[PDB]
Amino acid sequence: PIETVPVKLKPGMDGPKVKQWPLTEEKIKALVEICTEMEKEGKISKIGPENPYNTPVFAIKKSTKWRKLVDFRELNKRTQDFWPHPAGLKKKKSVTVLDVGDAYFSVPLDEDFRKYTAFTIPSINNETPGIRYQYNVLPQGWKGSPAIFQSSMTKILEPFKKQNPDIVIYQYMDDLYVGSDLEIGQHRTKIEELRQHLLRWGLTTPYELHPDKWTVQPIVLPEKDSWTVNDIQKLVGKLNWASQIYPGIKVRQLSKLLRGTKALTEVIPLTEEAELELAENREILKEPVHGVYYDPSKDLIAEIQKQGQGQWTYQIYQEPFKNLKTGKYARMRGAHTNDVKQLTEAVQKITTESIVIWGKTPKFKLPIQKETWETWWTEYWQATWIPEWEFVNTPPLVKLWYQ
Amino acid sequence: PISPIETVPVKLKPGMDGPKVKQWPLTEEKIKALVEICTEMEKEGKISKIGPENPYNTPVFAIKKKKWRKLVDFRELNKRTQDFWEVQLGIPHPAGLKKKKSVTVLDVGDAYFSVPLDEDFRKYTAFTIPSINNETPGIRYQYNVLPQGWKGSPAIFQSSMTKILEPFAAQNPDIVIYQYMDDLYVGSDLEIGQHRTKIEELRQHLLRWGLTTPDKKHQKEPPFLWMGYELHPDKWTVQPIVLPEKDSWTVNDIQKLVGKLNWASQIYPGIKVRQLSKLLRGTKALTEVIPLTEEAELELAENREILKEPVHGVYYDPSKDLIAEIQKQGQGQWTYQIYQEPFKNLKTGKYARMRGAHTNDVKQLTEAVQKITTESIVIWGKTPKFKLPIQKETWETWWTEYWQATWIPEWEFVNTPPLVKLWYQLEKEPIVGAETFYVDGAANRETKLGKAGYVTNKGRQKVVPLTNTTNQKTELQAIYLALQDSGLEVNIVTDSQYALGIIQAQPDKSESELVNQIIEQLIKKEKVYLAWVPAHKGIGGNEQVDKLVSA
Ligand SMILES: C=CC(=O)N(C)CCOc1ccccc1Oc1cccc2cc(C#N)ccc12
Ligand SMILES: [Mg+2]
Ligand SMILES: [Mg+2]
Repeated sequence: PIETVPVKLKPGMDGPKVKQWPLTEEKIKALVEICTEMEKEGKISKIGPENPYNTPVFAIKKSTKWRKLVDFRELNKRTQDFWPHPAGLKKKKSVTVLDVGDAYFSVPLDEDFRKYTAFTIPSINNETPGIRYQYNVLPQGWKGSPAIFQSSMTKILEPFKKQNPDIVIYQYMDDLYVGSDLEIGQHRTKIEELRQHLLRWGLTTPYELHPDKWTVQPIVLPEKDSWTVNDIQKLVGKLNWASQIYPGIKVRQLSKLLRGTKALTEVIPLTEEAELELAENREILKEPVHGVYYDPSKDLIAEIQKQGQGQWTYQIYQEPFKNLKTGKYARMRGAHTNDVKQLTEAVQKITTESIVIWGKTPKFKLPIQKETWETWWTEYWQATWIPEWEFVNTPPLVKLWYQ
Repeated sequence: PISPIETVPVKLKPGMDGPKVKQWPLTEEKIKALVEICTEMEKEGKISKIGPENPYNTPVFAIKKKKWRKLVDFRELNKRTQDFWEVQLGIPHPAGLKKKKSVTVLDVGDAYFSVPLDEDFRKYTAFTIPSINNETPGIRYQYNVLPQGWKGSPAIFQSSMTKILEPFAAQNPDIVIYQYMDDLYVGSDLEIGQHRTKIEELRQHLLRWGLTTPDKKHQKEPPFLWMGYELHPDKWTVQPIVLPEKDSWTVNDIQKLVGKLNWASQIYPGIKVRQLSKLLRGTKALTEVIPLTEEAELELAENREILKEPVHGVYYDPSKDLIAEIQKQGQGQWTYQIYQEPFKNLKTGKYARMRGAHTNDVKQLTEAVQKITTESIVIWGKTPKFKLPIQKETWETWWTEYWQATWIPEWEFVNTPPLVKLWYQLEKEPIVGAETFYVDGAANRETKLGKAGYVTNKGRQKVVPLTNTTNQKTELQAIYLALQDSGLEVNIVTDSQYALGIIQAQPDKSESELVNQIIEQLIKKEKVYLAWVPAHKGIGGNEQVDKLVSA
């Protein structure tokens, strides 16, 4: 705890100057309590007007115990300095996620770089200017910290990996991803060991996944007793969409059944060639696509569709129509599960799944008004990271195709 | 006086050196004013004569807007000094103040000159008083305190001020102090007698740190003319708004005009500016003359009516509820009030953004609550209770069927027409016993001429010719047609993704008059169901209007 790794911003790059979002009096108070002690433990110091930098701070909950979350998105883009993501983690039968970010505050931060970590606790109604601090130790949320601490982390895990050669351990930011093909009870026991072996080496720690189920939802066609012009048009319309992706789908026999100028409500019976063309199109949709490959140099994008009744569909891709993963999340109302609650839970699940599988975060196209998000996303946010996002206007002809 | 306060370190932007602007020569009169002002300023330590090895300079000037005053041009220096934490941009809103028993305004005299300048940064402030006709060398000086008009002065001064205050507000948690620029606003609920004592204490405490201040004889009195406001002891209001009367209006005149209207709407319920702003959609040179529209004339006339009355707002009481009401004020226009007691408003405001070509009323009301929520957080650090003219039925149905995620504060319905209603609802299932129109449309992307037609399951087929339209505009006309020529219940079927999305959105107001017409139709209809099929797939019903409109 005396060695200070030197940290430098990418060439010709100044530090963050991100505006601070106003907060409720309840949230400001929680931030002043949190920062008053963090000043006592000497992890942050007050800064003077000769520091122009600024990064936003938010108060979250992760039980009456407020926490503080920092948006280092901008400084992470700007530090970006650096020293084979485990392909087997996604395959493991179990995976548990551990918060090991308190560990960072052991470690001092390069003196010259502290100015860039500046943050403001804002006041109400611009009565006072903010309270301005900057960080003395490695802050949670900065990509720098897991990289600096990498050394100590390998050191502390060498005992445990040697014992357990088949267990996969991957780190992303403040989190350790621990996977066994073990039985569950065994798995949680091996997790407790590593927890204890971490604590007793002085690394405090306070969510278990199962990537052995995650599967790209295949396209699903309705089963109806009596079809109608509408239901055939829907069915031909969807199968038409699916045909930019899967090559084998045909509609000649199915649209043949609509030759005419028919009432929509009219009942059309599924003739054989039509039924046998739809049955074959059900077996083409069972197979997965041909040539879709993860490019590590390119961003991952995630789109989300509100489906009503607590359902949300999502696609992750890097090139339009070339989906890497797809899926659907279902909430349980829980006497609330508001739209924003569900979108926020959903976004975190997609990001974890994305971390597991490729070890980075997707860029989110979010179906919501920007100002609404910027107001309420912290009332349900638990993760210590924050993915990039933008706000879209979802087409209404893709809500139903992904349904 | 100057301050025993510690200095803030300053640096130039890396790889930059100090200004070396040459001094313009001046009039012997102006030289005399500076020489006296500079010896006085020297006698107080604000500046110091320097040797000949300071390469830097910045011009200086003397003038007296018809007492003399010295002004310096720090443009080149300000270009080179580092960036600082942005001094307070936004001021507080009078509606966010808690009523106080006694309140004193203290102006800091010579604020910036009372604070020392960082030592190693002094060399870059050098200036020069010219000798008469360059006969002998002029006199070099440099600053020892915050120069007026330098880039660091506001943030460094404010910083100093805050620390200077700290010890005093540690021994007086009962006294509330705002600092804004060179001013301090101090209030208390102590007895106006002792309150005058604590004001006397603080003045002395500031004098001990170098901050001269006013006396009980010279402290400003209410009402307070502060930042376009009037602050009365029990109430606040804007300063009087005066809107020009002109026969012609330029872009500049209209900008200044919506400004003043925007201003007044924070306390005058009902201001509207939408048609006036629509004029500034031209966004051209500020001198161009804009012929006012009839809608613009009526809006400004109605604004003058409201500004005829006087209004006031009230201060904030943390122990009373916070409540917001919203009213429709006309197509696209809304107005709101925020109050803790029924007739005494903290403030008012308006919302009218369309955010796209087409909208509906529920979407706009929700966007209004959004705007109120953000403003409530900024001003009072909390969100209010909403009283709204919309029933659960209406809103619940809307946000459930809405594809976008949306947050609905708990509200109580208040009945006060115009209530907010869903003027209509497309069908979720096709309609039995209703004629199934197959619409289409088209235009030549070169001649711009076009046709919209339909063919129905009952054998009917039409085609209407269209001039100077676009494949999109015809696609909407096809639907318009099928609504005109239909019974109270119509199944429409289209191949136009464009037109589908515009309709499923269920707008009740629009920019294009076509979409306004379609809405007029949709309302009259009883059941309308709309369906989509991939174009040029030979579906049937769709192949036939395509062939038709093509021939
Ligand atoms: C008696 C009137 C009243 O109740 N006011 C003005 C609001 C009280 O709120 C203050 C609390 C502490 C210190 C000053 C207060 O009052 C002001 C607040 C903000 C800006 C002010 C600006 C001026 C001027 N000029 C005067 C008073 C101000
Ligand atoms: Mg901040
Ligand atoms: Mg067509």
